[PDB]
Amino acid sequence: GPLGSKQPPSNPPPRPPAEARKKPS
Amino acid sequence: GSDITGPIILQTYRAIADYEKTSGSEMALSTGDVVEVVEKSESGWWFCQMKAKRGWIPASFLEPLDSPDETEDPEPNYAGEPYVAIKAYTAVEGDEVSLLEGEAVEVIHKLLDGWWVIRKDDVTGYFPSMYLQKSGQD
Repeated sequence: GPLGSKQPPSNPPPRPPAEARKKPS
Repeated sequence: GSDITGPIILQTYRAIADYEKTSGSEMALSTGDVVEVVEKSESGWWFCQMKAKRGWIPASFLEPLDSPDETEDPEPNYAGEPYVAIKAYTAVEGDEVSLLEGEAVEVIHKLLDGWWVIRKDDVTGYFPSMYLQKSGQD
């Protein structure tokens, strides 16, 4: 039932993981 | 399992954290798994299809598996553009900001990780991209 486009969640995504920030690489 | 390059033009990404949905939507993410993005936005929420089902996953938590694009590459300019808070939210962390329904602010950087950087009254912080809309220039 195409009514437009894929709507986004009503709640933002959780902040990035510490391992990702502390170690960008 | 792996054919020659050609008809394969998808956005492959690899996760690095265990994210188990959040609300009545999105999708489950297990460290080490790969997602073939089907659709993407700026709200910070990405649409990707897995060997089983698809849904919405956190770009921030995600980590390019080999996608030549490597996600959009914006430019953190202190100039930024004015944005007006379109949602009510109170800072819960030092990094995040605090705004109400109508409290304008000046963006300092816009990323795909959703939570954008917003400087309200000379206070740069973190605030969801969607939680606010654009309202600058002419």
